[PDB]
Amino acid sequence: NVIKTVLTYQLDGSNRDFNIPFEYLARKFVVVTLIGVDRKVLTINTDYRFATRTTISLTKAWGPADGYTTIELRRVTSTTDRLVDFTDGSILRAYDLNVAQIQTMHVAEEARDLTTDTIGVNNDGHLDARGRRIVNLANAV
Amino acid sequence: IKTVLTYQLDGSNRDFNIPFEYLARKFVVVTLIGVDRKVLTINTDYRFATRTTISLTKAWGPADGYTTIELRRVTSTTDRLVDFTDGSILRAYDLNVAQIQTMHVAEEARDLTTDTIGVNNDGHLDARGRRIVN
Amino acid sequence: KTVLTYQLDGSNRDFNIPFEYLARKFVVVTLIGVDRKVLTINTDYRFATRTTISLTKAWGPADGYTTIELRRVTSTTDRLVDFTDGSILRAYDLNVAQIQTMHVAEEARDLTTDTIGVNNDGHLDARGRRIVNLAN
Amino acid sequence: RSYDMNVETAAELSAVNDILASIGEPPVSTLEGDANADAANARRILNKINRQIQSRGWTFNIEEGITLLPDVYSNLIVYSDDYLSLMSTSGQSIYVNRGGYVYDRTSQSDRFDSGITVNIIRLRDYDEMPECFRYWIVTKASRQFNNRFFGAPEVEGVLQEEEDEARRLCMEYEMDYGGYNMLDGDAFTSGLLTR
Amino acid sequence: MRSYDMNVETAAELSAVNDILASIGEPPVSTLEGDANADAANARRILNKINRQIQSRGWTFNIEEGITLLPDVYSNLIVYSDDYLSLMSTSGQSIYVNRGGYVYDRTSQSDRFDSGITVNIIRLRDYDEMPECFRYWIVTKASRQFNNRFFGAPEVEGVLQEEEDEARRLCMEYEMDYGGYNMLDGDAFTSGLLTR
Amino acid sequence: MRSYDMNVETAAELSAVNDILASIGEPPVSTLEGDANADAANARRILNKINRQIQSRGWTFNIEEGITLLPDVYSNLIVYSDDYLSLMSTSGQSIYVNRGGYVYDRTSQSDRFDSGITVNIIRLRDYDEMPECFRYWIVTKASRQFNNRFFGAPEVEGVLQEEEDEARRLCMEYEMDYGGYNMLDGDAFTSGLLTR
Amino acid sequence: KIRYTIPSGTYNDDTFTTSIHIPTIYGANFGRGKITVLEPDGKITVFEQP
Repeated sequence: NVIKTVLTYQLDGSNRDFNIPFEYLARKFVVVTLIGVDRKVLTINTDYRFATRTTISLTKAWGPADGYTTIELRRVTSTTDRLVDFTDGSILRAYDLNVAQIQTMHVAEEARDLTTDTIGVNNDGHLDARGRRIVNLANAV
Repeated sequence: IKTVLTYQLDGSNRDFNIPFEYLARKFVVVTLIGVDRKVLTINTDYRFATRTTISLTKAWGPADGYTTIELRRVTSTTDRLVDFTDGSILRAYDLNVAQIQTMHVAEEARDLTTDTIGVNNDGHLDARGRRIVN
Repeated sequence: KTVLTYQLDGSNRDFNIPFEYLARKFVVVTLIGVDRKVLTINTDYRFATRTTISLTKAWGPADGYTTIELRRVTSTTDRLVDFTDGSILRAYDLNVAQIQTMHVAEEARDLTTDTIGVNNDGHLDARGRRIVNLAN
Repeated sequence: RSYDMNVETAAELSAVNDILASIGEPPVSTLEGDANADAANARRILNKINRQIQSRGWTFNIEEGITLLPDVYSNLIVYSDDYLSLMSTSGQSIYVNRGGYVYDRTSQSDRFDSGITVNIIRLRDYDEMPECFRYWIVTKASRQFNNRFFGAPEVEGVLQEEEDEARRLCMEYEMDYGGYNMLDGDAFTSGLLTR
Repeated sequence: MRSYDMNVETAAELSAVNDILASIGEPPVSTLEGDANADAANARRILNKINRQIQSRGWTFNIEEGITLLPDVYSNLIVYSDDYLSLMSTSGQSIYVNRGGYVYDRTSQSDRFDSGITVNIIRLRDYDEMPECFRYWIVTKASRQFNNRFFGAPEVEGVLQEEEDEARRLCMEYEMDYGGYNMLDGDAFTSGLLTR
Repeated sequence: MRSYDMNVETAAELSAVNDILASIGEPPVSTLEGDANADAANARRILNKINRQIQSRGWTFNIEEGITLLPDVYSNLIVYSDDYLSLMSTSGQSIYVNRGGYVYDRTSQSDRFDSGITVNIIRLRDYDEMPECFRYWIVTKASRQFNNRFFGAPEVEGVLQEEEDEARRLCMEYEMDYGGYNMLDGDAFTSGLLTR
Repeated sequence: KIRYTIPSGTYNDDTFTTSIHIPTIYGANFGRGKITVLEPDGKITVFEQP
C-alpha cells in the first residue's frame, strides 16, 4: 500500500537535508525533483549532493518563495541496463548474485509502487493525486 | 490467481481461504474494511488454521463496524529471504527462492488495479465514493 | 511498451512484435470489436518469425473486430528457468531468470497506466473521461 | 565492487547467522525450506529469547491505557497468547487468563459490556526492537544455542560475559528512554513539592 | 540492517579485517572481494556487528541532538530505519517507538505526523567515520569475539580481554575530552543555581 | 491427578515440550501425539509436574479468595479434587482438610455441609493460562529437571540453574507488579492505624 | 548413456517442441526410470516417467 520508493518532503525554504529511506544500487537511480507550479528535476553534482548514503544535501534551499512546495526523492532503477551480466567464463560471486537479485527486486518494487504515477488510495480511504493536476478533464456534466 | 481478494463479513464466519502462494506467513496481510481500516495481528486477531486458510480469533461483522475483510499478499522487497554469502555453497534452492520472491513482488505489481480508480462499462473513471485529494 | 495495436482493413496478416517475449504462450492476441475475441495460436496465427506474427484470415474492419491487439502476459506461476543442483549453471540461465520477473514488472508498468497515467509534463493525463461517483 | 550502493539485509537472517557464528559455524543464505535443523533451532531460540526479553517490561514496550474491546455478542475479550503481560493501569490487577479469555477474578466474570483498560505488553517483531535490545536478544539467543546445541563450556563463559554487557547497555537504554525523576516525575513526591 | 559487504572496501576496513584475522593468526588478505575466504567473510560480519554495537552505546560525537525527522507529505509517515541505532526524545521521557518500520507515538497512539519531529538520534556511521580510538576498540572487540567464536584459543582470549578493556578505557578518555563536561556551568540544573 | 496426555495439544504446550527437549539437545517434535518418542513423553511428564508445582506455590493471579464450594444437596459432601493445589480459609487458621477425596472440617470433625463453604483456593490451570513469565519459569525449571534426570550433563546443569533463578526472579517481578501491594493503605492492619 | 544426433522432422512448430523417439534412439523400449538429456553446452532437461 504505502509507497516506499517515492519520498516527498515539505520544503520550508531553509532545510537542505532530506533522508533517503529506500535502498538503491547507484546514486543515479535516485531522482531528485522539486514540486510546485512545475516539477523541476535536479542535477547530481550541481543542484544537490549525497552528503551520506541516506542523506541528500541540496546546494540551495528551496521554498514556496521559489515556487516549490515539496521535494521528492524517488528511486528509478534501470530496466534496460542491468548492473550484473553473467558470462560463461566468470567466477560466480556472492556480490554479483546479490546485485542481480536486488536490481530485479527494485524494478519489481518500483512497479508495485506506481500508485504515485496514477490515482491510488492513500493511507486514508481517499484517492490521492499527490500534488499534481488532473489535466485534460475538459467538460463535466 | 489474484494476490488480493476481499470477503464480506458476517458474525457467523471465521475462516477465510488463501488462494495465492505466499513464501512467508508475514507476507500475508489481513485487514478489516469498514468505515475504518484495521490491520490484524498474526496471533491475537487471527491464525493460520491450515496453509491455505486464516481463522479469526474473534468474529467480526456490521456490529463491530467492518463489513468486509481483505487478504492481501505483500512480499517484502527490503527484507530478502535469500542473501548469498561469500564462501557458501551455491544451492539451487537459494537461486529459485530469490527468483520467486522477486516474482511475487512483480506479481503484486500487476494487481494495483484494485487500489486504483478503475474504469466503468461506459469508459469513465469511477471513484467508488472516494474523495480526490491533492 | 508491452501493448500495441494494429488496425488494417486491407488484406494483411503480418504484425511486427515490438516487445521481447520469452515464450510464445506469453504473447496473447485479441480482436477488439464490439466484444473482445481471444484467439488461439494454432488456429489463428503462426509465428513466421520471432519478430512477426502472421495472423491467419484478414480479420479486417469488414468484421467488427477492426484493430488487433498484441499483448504480452508473462506467467508468474511458471518459471522458464528452474535451477537444479547437479546441473551446470549457465550464464544464459542466470540472465534469463531475472528477465522473466522484469518482463512481469514491465507489464505492470502498463496495466496501471492504462486506466489513468501521467504525461510528460508531470501531470495526470485524463483521456477525456468524467470523474463519476466522486464524493465531496 | 563498483557503485556506491545502499542496500539492506534481513535482520532475522543476520540474527540467525550471528547465532550460528557464535558456535563457529558458517552462515546460511536462507531460513526457509524446513529441512535445516540449525535454521530451525536457531530461529526458534531467537523467537523464544525475543519473546522472553520483551515480556520483562520496558518503558518503550509497556503500553499503558490500552483498551481491549469485547465481542459484541459473546462479550468475551480474547486473552491473546501474544500478551506477554496484562495488568491493570493502577493498583492490584484483576484480569487473568481463563481459557483464552480475559477473566475478572474479583468479579468472577468473563463478560464485559465495554472495553477494559489495561497495561499491556504485546509481542513485537525482532525488527521493531531497539538496536541495543536486538544485540541482547542475539547474544542471549547465542548463549542458549550453545548450551543446547553446541555445549562447549569455554563458549559459555564468553557468551555469559557478553550477555551481561548486552543487558547492561539495554539497562542504560531503559533509563535514557524512561527519563525518570524522583522529584517531579515521581507519582507521590511531586505532590509533596507543592508550596 | 545495512549490508556491510555490498560496497567498495575502504583502506581502513581492509585494515580492520586483517587486524581481526591476525588475532587468530590468519595472514592478511589483499581485498575483501569474494575469494571464498570464509575467515575473512566471518571477520567482516563480526566487524560490522561490533561497529553497530559500540556506536549504538551513545557518545557525544555520534549522538545527534535536535535532529528533525521529516514525514512524507502524502502518507504522514516518518520511517524508523534499521540504521537508527537509538532514537530518543530531546528531553524527558521518550515517546517514539518503532512500529512496522515507521515512527510511532506511543503516548498519542499515532504514526501520523503533519510536521517533522525533533529527536535525539544515533544514526549508523561507517567504520571509516569513527574516531581513531573508537576504530581501535571496534577492531579489538571484533578480534576478541572472532577468536572466541572461530578459534577459541584461551591464551588469545585473555590478552584480547585486557586489550579491549584498555581500548575501551582510551575511548572513554576520548569521550570525556570530546565532551568537555562541566558540573558547575555546563550542568543543566547547577548552572541556574550559580546565579547571584 | 489431572491427565496431561489426554487432550488436544496446544501451540504453547508443544512449544514448551520442544523447549524442554532442546535443553539436552534433542530436536523438536512436530506433534505431542504418541510416536513412541520416550524423550518427548518424559519431557511432557516433567512439564506437567513443574506446572502443578509452581502453581501450587501461590500467587496473586492464581489464588482465588472468597470462592464458594458447593455441596451435593443429597449427600452434603464437597469434593476436594486433586486439582485443588491449595485450599485454605479466607482468614485465620484453616479448618478444612482432605479426607477420602472430600472436604473435611477438622475442628467440627464433619464432612457434611448444608451450604457452600468460602475458601481461599488454588485450582490447577492449563499451562496456556499461565502468564508469559510463569510459562518461561515452568519451562526453564522443567528443562533443568529434565536434564538432571535423563541426561545429567553438569555444564547444562549450571546454566539451567542460573536460568531458573533469573526465570523465578522475573516471576517475582510479575508478582509484585500484578499484586500492587501497599504497606500503608493496602495493609490489613496499618490502614486502620492511618485514620485521624 | 548414449550420444544421439537429433534428426530432421522431430521439431514441431505448432508446439515449439523437438520430440525425439526413445525406440529410435536405442532401438529398444523402456519401462521405468528418470531420463536426462544432456546438451553439449551443459543444459540438462529431466523427464519424469509417465
